[PDB]
Amino acid sequence: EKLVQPTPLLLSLLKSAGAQKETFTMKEVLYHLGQYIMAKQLYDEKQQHIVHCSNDPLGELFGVQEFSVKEHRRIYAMISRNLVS
Ligand SMILES: CC(C)(C)C[C@@H]1N[C@@H](C(=O)Nc2ccc(C(N)=O)cc2)[C@H](c2cccc(Cl)c2F)[C@]12C(=O)Nc1cc(Cl)ccc12
Repeated sequence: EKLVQPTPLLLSLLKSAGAQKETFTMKEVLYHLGQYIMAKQLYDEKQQHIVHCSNDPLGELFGVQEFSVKEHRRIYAMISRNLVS
């Protein structure tokens, strides 16, 4: 029931992926980032479950060359870096 507010940088990525508003449930943020990841071809299905983002804006906001989509605690933390409230 908590609505979070992406920073301007993260918000721009979400909107490029099709997001329409300025605040979101965490589930919505994860959904739009999933769409962003697929749009930028950072993830290949049925391989190692790795997001490869070293050359993408996402890599900087998160701070990585890659991460596993199974590392959910880490992903929540990397998203949290990019929230206002
Ligand atoms: C990269 C794809 C697959 C397009 C989306 C990812 N699929 C979700 C996922 O967990 N995929 C997955 C795929 C395959 C297997 C397997 N074969 O064992 C296990 C897990 C993952 C996720 C869901 C819910 C909470 C979190 Cl924190 C999360 F990271 C997932 C998601 O739903 N959104 C999201 C956003 C970021 Cl930044 C990063 C990641 C996502």
